[PDB]
Amino acid sequence: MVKVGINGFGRIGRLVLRVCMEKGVRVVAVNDPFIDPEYMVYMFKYDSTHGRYKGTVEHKNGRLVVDNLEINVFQCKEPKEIPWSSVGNPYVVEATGVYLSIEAASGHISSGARRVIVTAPSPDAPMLVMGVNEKDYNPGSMTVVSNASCTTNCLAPLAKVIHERFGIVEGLMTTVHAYTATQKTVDGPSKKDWRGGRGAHQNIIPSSTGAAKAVGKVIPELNGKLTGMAFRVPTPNVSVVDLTCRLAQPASYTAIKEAVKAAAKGPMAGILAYTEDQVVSTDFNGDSHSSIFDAKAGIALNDNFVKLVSWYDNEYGYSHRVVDLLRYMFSREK
Amino acid sequence: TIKVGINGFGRIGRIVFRAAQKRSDIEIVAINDLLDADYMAYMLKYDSTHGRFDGTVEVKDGHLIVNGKKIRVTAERDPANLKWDEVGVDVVAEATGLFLTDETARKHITAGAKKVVMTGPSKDNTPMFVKGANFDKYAGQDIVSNASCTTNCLAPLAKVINDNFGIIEGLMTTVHATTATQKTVDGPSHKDWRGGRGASQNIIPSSTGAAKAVGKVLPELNGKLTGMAFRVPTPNVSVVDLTVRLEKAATYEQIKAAVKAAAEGEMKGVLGYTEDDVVSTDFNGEVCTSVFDAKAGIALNDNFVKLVSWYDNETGYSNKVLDLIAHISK
Amino acid sequence: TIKVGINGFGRIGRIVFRAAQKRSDIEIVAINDLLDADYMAYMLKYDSTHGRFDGTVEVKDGHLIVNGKKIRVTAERDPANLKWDEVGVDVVAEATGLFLTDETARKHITAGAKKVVMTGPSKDNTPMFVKGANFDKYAGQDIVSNASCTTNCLAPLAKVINDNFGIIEGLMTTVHATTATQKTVDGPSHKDWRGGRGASQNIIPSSTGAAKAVGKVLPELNGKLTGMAFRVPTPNVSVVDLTVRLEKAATYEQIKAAVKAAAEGEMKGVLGYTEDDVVSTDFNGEVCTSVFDAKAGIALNDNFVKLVSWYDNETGYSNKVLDLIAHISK
Amino acid sequence: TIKVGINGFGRIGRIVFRAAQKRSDIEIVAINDLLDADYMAYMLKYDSTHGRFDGTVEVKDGHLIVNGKKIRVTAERDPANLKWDEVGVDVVAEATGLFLTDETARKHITAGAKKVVMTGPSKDNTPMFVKGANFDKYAGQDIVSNASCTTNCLAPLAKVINDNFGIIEGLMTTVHATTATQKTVDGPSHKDWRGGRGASQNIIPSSTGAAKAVGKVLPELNGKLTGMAFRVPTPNVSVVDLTVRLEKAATYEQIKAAVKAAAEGEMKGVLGYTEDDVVSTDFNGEVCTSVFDAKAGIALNDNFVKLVSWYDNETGYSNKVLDLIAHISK
Ligand SMILES: NC(=O)c1ccc[n+]([C@@H]2O[C@H](COP(=O)([O-])OP(=O)(O)OC[C@H]3O[C@@H](n4cnc5c(N)ncnc54)[C@H](O)[C@@H]3O)[C@@H](O)[C@H]2O)c1
Ligand SMILES: NC(=O)c1ccc[n+]([C@@H]2O[C@H](COP(=O)([O-])OP(=O)(O)OC[C@H]3O[C@@H](n4cnc5c(N)ncnc54)[C@H](O)[C@@H]3O)[C@@H](O)[C@H]2O)c1
Ligand SMILES: NC(=O)c1ccc[n+]([C@@H]2O[C@H](COP(=O)([O-])OP(=O)(O)OC[C@H]3O[C@@H](n4cnc5c(N)ncnc54)[C@H](O)[C@@H]3O)[C@@H](O)[C@H]2O)c1
Ligand SMILES: NC(=O)c1ccc[n+]([C@@H]2O[C@H](COP(=O)([O-])OP(=O)(O)OC[C@H]3O[C@@H](n4cnc5c(N)ncnc54)[C@H](O)[C@@H]3O)[C@@H](O)[C@H]2O)c1
Ligand SMILES: O=P(O)(O)OC[C@@H](O)CO
Repeated sequence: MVKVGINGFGRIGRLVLRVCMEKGVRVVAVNDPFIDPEYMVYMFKYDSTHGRYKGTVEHKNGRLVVDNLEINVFQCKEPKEIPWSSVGNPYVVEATGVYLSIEAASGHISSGARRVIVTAPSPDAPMLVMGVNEKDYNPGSMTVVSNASCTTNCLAPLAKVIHERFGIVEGLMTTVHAYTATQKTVDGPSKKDWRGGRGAHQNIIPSSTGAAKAVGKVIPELNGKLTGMAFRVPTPNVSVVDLTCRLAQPASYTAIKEAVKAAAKGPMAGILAYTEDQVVSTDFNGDSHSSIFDAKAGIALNDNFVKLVSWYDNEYGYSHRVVDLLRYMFSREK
Repeated sequence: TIKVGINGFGRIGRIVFRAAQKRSDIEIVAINDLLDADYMAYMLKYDSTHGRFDGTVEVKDGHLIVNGKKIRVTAERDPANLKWDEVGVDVVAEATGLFLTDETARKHITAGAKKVVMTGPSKDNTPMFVKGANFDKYAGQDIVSNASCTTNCLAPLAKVINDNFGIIEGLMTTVHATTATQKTVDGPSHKDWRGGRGASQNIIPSSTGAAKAVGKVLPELNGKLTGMAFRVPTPNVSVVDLTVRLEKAATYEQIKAAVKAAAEGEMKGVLGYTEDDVVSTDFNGEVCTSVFDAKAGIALNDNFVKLVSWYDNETGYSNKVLDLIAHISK
Repeated sequence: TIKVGINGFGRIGRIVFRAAQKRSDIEIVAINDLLDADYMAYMLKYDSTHGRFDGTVEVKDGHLIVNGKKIRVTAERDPANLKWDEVGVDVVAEATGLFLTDETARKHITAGAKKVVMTGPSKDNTPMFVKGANFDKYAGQDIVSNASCTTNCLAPLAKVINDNFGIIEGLMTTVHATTATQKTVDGPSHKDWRGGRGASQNIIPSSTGAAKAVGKVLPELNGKLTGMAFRVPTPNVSVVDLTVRLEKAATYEQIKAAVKAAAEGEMKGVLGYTEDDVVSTDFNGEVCTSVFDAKAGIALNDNFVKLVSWYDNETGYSNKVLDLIAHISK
Repeated sequence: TIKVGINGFGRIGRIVFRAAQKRSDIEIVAINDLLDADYMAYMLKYDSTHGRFDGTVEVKDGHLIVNGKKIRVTAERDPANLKWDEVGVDVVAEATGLFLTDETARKHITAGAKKVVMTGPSKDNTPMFVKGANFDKYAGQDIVSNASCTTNCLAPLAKVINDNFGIIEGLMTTVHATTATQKTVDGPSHKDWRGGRGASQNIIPSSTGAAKAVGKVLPELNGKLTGMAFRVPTPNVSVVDLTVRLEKAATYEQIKAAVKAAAEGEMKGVLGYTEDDVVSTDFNGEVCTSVFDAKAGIALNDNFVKLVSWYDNETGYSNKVLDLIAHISK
């Protein structure tokens, strides 16, 4: 009986609502000052990437009505003004990308929210990647948490399995990443990231991440041993991490393959997946896992120097984990 | 030589800039956007569609140096504050998309400019001019509009067909390249819901005034043409598909000859003609606002025909903005 | 159930197969292609456009097993060497693109099958059937064709509009997804020079018979429609743009009324109707062979209108191929 | 003047051809593909990636005329029947992808030519040459290979990195543009299953011996590098992402200094160096086969670093093919 409020009805927020419909998690309210009820219906009902919503979506008396379940629509600019109290004090999924600090996301707590999940890296909020460190959650001290990035949720479960089994002495990551809402259709203005304003569809665009450093936070033994970068490419969704690492203990590519399979089948089922098929990016469009290991795409130079490849639906896998984490948070209420 | 200020250094602003370098009558003295000089230098130097800038570009003391000429860079959100007189600007190319009425465009004159050319359809009765149609009906007005890219493609073709065969009626579709108003992934477009959907994933229906607007530049065709657009996943170059009922019977050879003679004759530089097996990238960098595609079109009979014309929505339109600037300053 | 065999496991063959599994009247028993059993399994399981196969697929021994059922895998270049009877096939879905004449298609009949449906327009006198247009004119012929994806879209709409208002004349444009016949970068296409040009990079003008072929399946419209295509960089879903002159005056509201009545009535599941702000990806997986877009269209007057209808060139056609199989074997 | 004959007029053959126009030391005196000469002209004239051909092309008596220069056109499937000597061809550029062994390529020498340059990595022990790596090692062999576009990016970079700091080991990824071998929609590729998946829709893992092959043109790096590829939906320009362990510790700025020294001196024209915020389209037309991207790279520490370098897989490679032809004639 968790109740969720969603702040920001974008890619993550709309797809979070979808995974919640799919799991019977009650979303009580959505706040977005730039999308009204009528327009929420249209954006939720039709999706270019994930298809039409399978179910019904209407608007009634200023409410979003999804599969006959009424959802309140708010239109407030500031978290502290949103009537979370009027809809039963839910946990808020903070999906705007604008309130990322503990101080910023706490506005939701002022206005009646019980918990906040920031759906992105936070400068100060605790990161919690399911399968890796969700047990670090302290309900007694943390009312605002971060579910990290999509890339971090792909790298971390993989990086955990490999470090525990073989030891990562050092690693350099590249994620070849789909384009997102922050990019532009044709060359345009992006003051804080000049490359990221260049037309998304025409270009391979070198881009920054702190995803590999962030893994050092959620797995503290990997602190200072991973970094990386990104290339944004002309695909609408689904990304892939390319992890190049030195192992402490020598490991054949068969030993590595067996370790990952192990984790996938046992302790990281639903989070880490394993394939040996001749897959491509669209094969994980709509995939719920945080990280799908691609056994055949990788290459070893020797038993201590390997390049590992894992897939992730940066939208839908990441939404699934937001819903996983808030269910996990709710289970821990004292 | 005519001194020009650009307001809005976007796709049109930046391509107008490049084209002005290839002319001697016009010099860009000033540029306004909400961007630093070094960022402007970057956006000028490199273009995903039209390649690297042919020439030199540098920043010095917070101003551009383009082919050795100092361009003033300002960052005013309000056009009235632009001090165009301090740079002695004659005409402002108003290409922000935000100031398309007399009321708003006139702030440039308040700010020291003589005249203003809007790089889009005007949202009031501000007069519109399309080269090949009505440039010569320019009657000294201080604020004008160069219409849309699509009108500039359609008007010249329409005029040639009407003058020779008489358009009883016509409907038009443009299959249009993606632009800056579209979104990379499904996002908000509260003024045009379809236009918020992922540009690169979709064929997206869109409204356009372009065909009615032909009635404004060619009054004889008033009430006789309308249409619509489909935006598609291409970054530049668009195409008009005109379905017309002809008053006078015309073979497709006769229609071809009409356009070809207009192309080489009174509409040279505006209207183009080809019989080659062309696709859209073949007109990337094209200066003509309308290039008739002979092989692509198709007639049902001598009085009902589908005509196709290519246009580079960026380059062609931008050249004609400079043409319109040069005309109103004659 | 009707035992079907598939020749050519390309785009249509594979979508036909997937759609076949949802049907109780039809069972696919064998597929023939130039493909290993393991490779056919791979191609069926994973799909860039339509997602993962909903069902189980295995190669045991083997031996393609789908949803528990054994499928016979052959790699015969010559259709005459297929022995369709040896697995008990009644109808063969001919979907290679290479056997679109009675001569060639009839090799399946000598290889033991009873009838043949071509999944593409017949290149000889072979009769064509389109559902909602002329399925009921089937007179027991043993080799037929299902027309093209584009004809399956336009004919249904054409008939509704002809039946109610009468088409004097129409010109048609299909704005169309890219297909397997196109190239990833500029490559050889000697029978169609434009079609060799970079599929992802270009708006490519393309010639189509589909508007004239409407005359074959609706003889009352012979010589009244022609048209053409623009291929564009989208991997699935196309749209028809029908400009028509009407005998009887008709408001857009009356056009809508008629399209909707037919969609809910005699053309249910063939002809669809929407008033939403739809784009192309919204009809990915669409079963309806023609989905009318009320808001996309436009009228100049009550006798001259532009009508817009969507179709999933892959999915809808594959569904109607299966309908043609069901119908010819009643 | 070295006379050359291009066998295979695909992407490389055509861009090699355009690159030879700007050279004095080389004439393209003949072409062989499987295309009529007029079709060959059309493909030369218009290019989706590189714009319209700079100059005139005509067809008379089944021979291309390019800037007043006659070119012999043939269509011999078998390189044995090519009569290279009836045009005086000194060297033939083998650009079909089919004849990447001595035995197969040697047919050109049998058909009259003196030496051959394969425009791909050899499938046998035909020696490979990469400018800025091992051109000086050439020993007069009548048949050679310019390796691949990726080795042409990787090897010059790796030489400088190894020469200054010592590569213990390195793993490489190339994020690579769509090529001719790929498919526009999910199609057959029994050689390479991932490679048949729709190129516009997917990131496609792909294998390459480009990194291994560096250890052939740089024997000191033999056994020390390997890698792989991801194909992405861009029509041209690729990038190497090399992760190396270094023997000598070096700061990222030290590595920058080293590459910039080489790009300005020893490796001028082969290896380039930028510090601008560049993207793939900024290198459409780049002649340098490796352009270091200073800001893209990243160091974990002094001894472990990810390095980035761009290459126009079409243009840079085509240019060094002419450099290889030139060199072996000296
Ligand atoms: N897209 C991905 O692949 C993905 C994956 C993981 C994490 N994230 C993170 O999730 C966050 C949102 O990303 P997205 O892709 O959904 O972005 P988006 O642009 O699609 O959506 C942002 C939404 O927030 C709304 N909004 C803006 N200001 C608001 C405010 N003041 N109050 C309420 N709503 C407001 C907008 O209307 C918009 O719909 C970001 O921090 C991003 O980094 C995105
Ligand atoms: N791109 C085309 O194919 C095309 C063709 C014909 C007409 N147009 C018209 O030209 C106009 C601009 O279009 P565009 O494609 O260049 O869009 P764009 O987004 O590339 O250009 C808009 C520019 O204006 C700037 N801007 C925004 N507010 C400003 C302010 N108040 N002051 C100064 N600068 C500001 C932005 O930073 C941006 O650089 C529009 O009216 C459009 O309809 C475009
Ligand atoms: N895809 C569409 O949008 C669409 C729509 C309507 C009609 N069609 C028609 O469907 C037919 C097939 O088109 P497609 O789009 O599926 O193309 P496709 O390339 O995907 O299909 C062709 C298939 O046939 C196989 N094949 C080739 N030669 C063969 C041989 N002789 N024996 C057995 N198999 C062989 C190939 O391996 C390939 O898998 C064509 O006639 C086309 O006109 C296609
Ligand atoms: N495309 C690149 O960026 C790139 C870069 C470096 C090297 N290469 C290599 O160069 C070679 C060709 O590459 P491409 O991209 O130009 O491929 P392509 O498909 O564009 O070129 C092949 C051409 O050869 C012709 N051909 C086929 N069989 C022939 C025969 N029997 N006789 C004469 N002509 C024949 C075809 O008509 C076609 O135009 C390949 O080995 C490729 O790996 C390609
Ligand atoms: O660039 P944004 O929009 O934050 O996308 C979030 C995530 O996909 C990686 O950063």
